[PDB]
Amino acid sequence: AIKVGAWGGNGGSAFDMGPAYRIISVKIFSGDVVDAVDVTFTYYGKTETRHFGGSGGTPHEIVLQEGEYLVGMKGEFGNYHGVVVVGKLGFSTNKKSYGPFGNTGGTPFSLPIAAGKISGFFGRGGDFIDAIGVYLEP
Amino acid sequence: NGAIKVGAWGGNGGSAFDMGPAYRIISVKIFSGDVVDAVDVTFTYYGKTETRHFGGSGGTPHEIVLQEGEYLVGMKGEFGNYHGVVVVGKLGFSTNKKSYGPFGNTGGTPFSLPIAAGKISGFFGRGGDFIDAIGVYLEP
Ligand SMILES: [Zn+2]
Repeated sequence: AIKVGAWGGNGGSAFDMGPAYRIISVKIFSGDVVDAVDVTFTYYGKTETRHFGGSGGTPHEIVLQEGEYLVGMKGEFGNYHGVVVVGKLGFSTNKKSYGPFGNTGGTPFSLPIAAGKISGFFGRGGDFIDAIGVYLEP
Repeated sequence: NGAIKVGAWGGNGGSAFDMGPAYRIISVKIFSGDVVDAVDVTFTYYGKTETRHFGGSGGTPHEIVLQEGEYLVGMKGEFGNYHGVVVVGKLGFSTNKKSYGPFGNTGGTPFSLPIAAGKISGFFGRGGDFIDAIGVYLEP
């Protein structure tokens, strides 16, 4: 299985949501900085939820359809009052293109998947979403 | 043909190239000056061992020799406007042993691909006078 990343800092303890059969929705909580993310997905028969990061920020739901896939991830990670975190996080599907969300510029990164799909998340979480990473599969 | 391709980072100018996946990247040669001109990639395809010639002519050659059991596990660089043309201006690779580059002297909007689990098995992207964009095939 393929993992790229993670982009960001080192704060907090790690997470590894593992590959899903299909991502159903990603909800991104952001303010100044990207606080957190919610991923709902099917998993070997079971509809399953995980939350990544801390509380608060305004949420924005990315809802994935039948044909709709996570095909790209762009964001900027910077240093926010003493802590290196995801300042802006954005996603794109084969149908639309979301965000990015968050108001703290920094060192950017883009991950455009020309062939394949994002199907997982592994990273590090704190009071804000410290660093995010992706499981890739075709 | 269950391929994972991520990229390409850079411009939109210039003709496309795609070396597919390989069985074994043998050696990569980056041609660079101010910018990244080019990349020569030698690899074993199926039976035979070709080398493909992507990018331009100029700059100095840079030869990343690979040992048996050394894999490309990371690519980073920057891309920017260089004489009215957006090309990759920096580029750097890192294997499970050593970490090569960066080559080229021009800076711009940066990119990074740290591979936590997996490896680089072939390039795609766009060429011309310099390399405008470079992409990459992934496999575990
Ligand atoms: Zn050549």
